[PDB]
Amino acid sequence: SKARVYADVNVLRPKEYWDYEALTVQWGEQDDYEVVRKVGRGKYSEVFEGINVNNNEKCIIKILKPVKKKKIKREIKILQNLCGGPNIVKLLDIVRDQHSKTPSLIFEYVNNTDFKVLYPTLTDYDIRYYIYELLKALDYCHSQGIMHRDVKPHNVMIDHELRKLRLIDWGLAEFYHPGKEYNVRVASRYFKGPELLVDLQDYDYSLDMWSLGCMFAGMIFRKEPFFYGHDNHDQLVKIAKVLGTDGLNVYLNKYRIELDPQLEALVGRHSRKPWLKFMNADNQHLVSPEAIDFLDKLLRYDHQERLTALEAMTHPYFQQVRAAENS
Ligand SMILES: Cc1c(Br)c(=O)oc2c(Br)c(O)ccc12
Repeated sequence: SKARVYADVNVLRPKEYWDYEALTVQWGEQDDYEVVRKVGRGKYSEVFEGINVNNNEKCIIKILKPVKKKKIKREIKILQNLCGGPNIVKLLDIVRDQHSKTPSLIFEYVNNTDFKVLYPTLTDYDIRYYIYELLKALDYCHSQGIMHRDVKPHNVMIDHELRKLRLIDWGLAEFYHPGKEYNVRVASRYFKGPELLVDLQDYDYSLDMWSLGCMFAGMIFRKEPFFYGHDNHDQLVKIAKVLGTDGLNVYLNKYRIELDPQLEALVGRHSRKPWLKFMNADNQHLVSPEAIDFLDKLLRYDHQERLTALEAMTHPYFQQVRAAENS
């Protein structure tokens, strides 16, 4: 398998672009930036509202937990590579604590609203608008030879008052190289593509489009997460109970994949559940044929069959957003 688009980006670029292991960090000044308040945390970092003491402007201070030097250079290089692109979070500085050498990544400040509280309030149009803003970031990063690999609401910072959106946490992101076999232990379970769940390792940018599809299904159906598996085998089963097993079988044989016996038995055999079966009185106001058509074209087992971020942006679902822009 190769990517259908942007496959040669890294081939054509100087090795310095994608050789993140050869990065030597230029450390800035740790006391330029003071923690004001914690705003988030995860397996790999803690994140604070901060202040730049020089100019008294807000910032975001992402303090990294102990991890391999490689994974740190990866995220930095990716961030520097994408700095300036549409709706991609801006890395302003990199610093460390002299004594312990714990890295902090310093970012533009974004004033997020938790999605679990924000998304209920989003109107039909809002959803079109923000998903389009997120597609800008994705087309940009793919165009630059990079896969996010962890698209999910938690990694999409939205300032609803200013209607500004940023794609955050490039910690799992990777450079796309034709043919390369990647670690499938990426993304977060509910947003993992079937490729990851069936150990197809030569995946690409398309992985992020599945993830996007999962996020989008959750928003329009008000069912978050959309695919709610308890473990990775169950994640595939939950998908197969919606997309049906035939599509799965076509897919497995195309890429010559054999499901280990236990998974194959868990998945079973299921007919397809049409997207309209998810509409109800909680979500009706957000379900439209254009939404469903767009969704349908994202959630495909075959990653080669999914819309590219470029393609998705032109889907008629987004036409008012696009027209609003072109004026
Ligand atoms: C702006 C921002 C926020 Br707000 C956050 O909670 O996490 C972030 C992470 Br994790 C990043 O990696 C970059 C920016 C942010």
